[PDB]
Amino acid sequence: QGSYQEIIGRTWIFRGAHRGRVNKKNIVWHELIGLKVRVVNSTHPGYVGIEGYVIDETRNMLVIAGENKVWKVPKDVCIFEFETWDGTKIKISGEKLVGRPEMRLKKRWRK
Amino acid sequence: EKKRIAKERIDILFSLAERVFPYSPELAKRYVELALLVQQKAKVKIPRKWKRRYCKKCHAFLVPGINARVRLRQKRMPHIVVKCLECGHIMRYPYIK
Ligand SMILES: [Zn+2]
Repeated sequence: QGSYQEIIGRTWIFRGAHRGRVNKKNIVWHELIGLKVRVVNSTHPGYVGIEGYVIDETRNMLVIAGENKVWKVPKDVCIFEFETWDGTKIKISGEKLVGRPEMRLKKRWRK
Repeated sequence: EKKRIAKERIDILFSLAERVFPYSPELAKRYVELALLVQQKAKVKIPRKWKRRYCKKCHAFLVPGINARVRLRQKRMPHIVVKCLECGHIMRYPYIK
């Protein structure tokens, strides 16, 4: 019924497609789509401590993919640790890019 | 610095949406929304050809033969026919060499 269960694992197209320079100042200011991250601390007995390949990013969701399953964890329900394209670990609260990926690409509210 | 991340950001989801749409209509459609703001919000490259697989009527990722249709015929100024199968919209695009 959902694409997730269909696009699970093809991290391949997320590989030979996702190579933007990953960086904190570039993590919440980037397109969450293929960047690799893990759910270290969350409020969900079934998503804490797990690692997946990011896929979805909307006003109410942030998805990661691994094996034959997906990482369903909103941005405000957990902390995402995406790895820097420089082999550097990024520690950022999914709350910064909470729902609005634009806010970062378009900077804070316009006023 | 913001235009800069947009260059890399836009190009990434852009390639993703293309590779997945084939493999994932929704995702590509999802990023498409993300790529949309990135382009205008971040003030990056202006869309031109993607109109071949994009819809300015309902916004999406269409591919001729799958969820898109394109037809071109000559005989006094050739004209291309493009239309969204999602939001059945009739569009045209002349041909200039
Ligand atoms: Zn359309």
